[PDB]
Amino acid sequence: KCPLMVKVLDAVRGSPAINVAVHVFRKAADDTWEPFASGKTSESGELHGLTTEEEFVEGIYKVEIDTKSYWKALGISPFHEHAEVVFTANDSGPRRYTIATLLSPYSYSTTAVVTNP
Amino acid sequence: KCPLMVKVLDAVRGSPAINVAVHVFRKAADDTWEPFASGKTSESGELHGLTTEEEFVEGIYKVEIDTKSYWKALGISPFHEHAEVVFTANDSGPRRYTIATLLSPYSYSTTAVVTNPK
Ligand SMILES: N[C@@H](Cc1cc(I)c(Oc2cc(I)c(O)c(I)c2)c(I)c1)C(=O)O
Ligand SMILES: N[C@@H](Cc1cc(I)c(Oc2cc(I)c(O)c(I)c2)c(I)c1)C(=O)O
Repeated sequence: KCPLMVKVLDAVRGSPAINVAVHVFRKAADDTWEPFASGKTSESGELHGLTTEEEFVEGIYKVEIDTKSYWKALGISPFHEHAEVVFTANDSGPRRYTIATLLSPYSYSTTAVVTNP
Repeated sequence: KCPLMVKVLDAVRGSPAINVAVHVFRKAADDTWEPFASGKTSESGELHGLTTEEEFVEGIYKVEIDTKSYWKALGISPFHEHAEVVFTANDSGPRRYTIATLLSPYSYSTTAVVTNPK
């Protein structure tokens, strides 16, 4: 059981975006962002096992993807410092969240797939 | 003569996203986000006149678009709290920046168009 999954693709090369740093944060009571989990995407551009059902309670989360580092390593000058995804996790809706982001030097697209499957 | 322009479109209705709130921040000397400019998109889904060439110095800027309020006003409970765009501006001299964002309830796409003053 994996409640939160992250997927990153490269629109320049038509490949998974590998070894991309991802930091997850949870909004705290003082309105500040508290480190929650982190990792680097795998050979398939994915990051799993960030959290468990027990720890993933309702609240506001921020997913930060270090896109600038990724492009620099390819020798490409990017526009964005990073890509950020801020959302509320609600117990009402589906239980699994997939955050998928597509990267270009000057653009990114992000989508969420929320399922019970 | 307008160094920072914001354009927002609606992918569900195929139209400009009107009355969208936009807040711009600049990273301060102490690593905090200081208020820089704000406005609402017009009928054309555009926001102009946020700043001048003079005030828009080199720095790290954050454009925050209030997408949650936009969707809620339409009857939709969207996924994201807001759309945020963070970038370094003018570090090799003055440029003109257009930040364009396309909205759907569970997805958004953002692109930048950067040009060298005419
Ligand atoms: N191995 C993982 C990888 C994976 C997940 C998704 I979700 C996906 O689908 C999209 C579609 C679009 I359009 C995007 O911009 C993006 I990013 C992802 C793709 I490709 C691959 C898995 O299959 O388990
Ligand atoms: N008057 C301003 C307004 C304007 C800018 C852009 I840039 C643009 O083009 C796109 C293309 C895609 I694809 C998008 O998802 C989005 I949002 C905008 C359009 I139409 C209009 C100008 O022309 O200066």
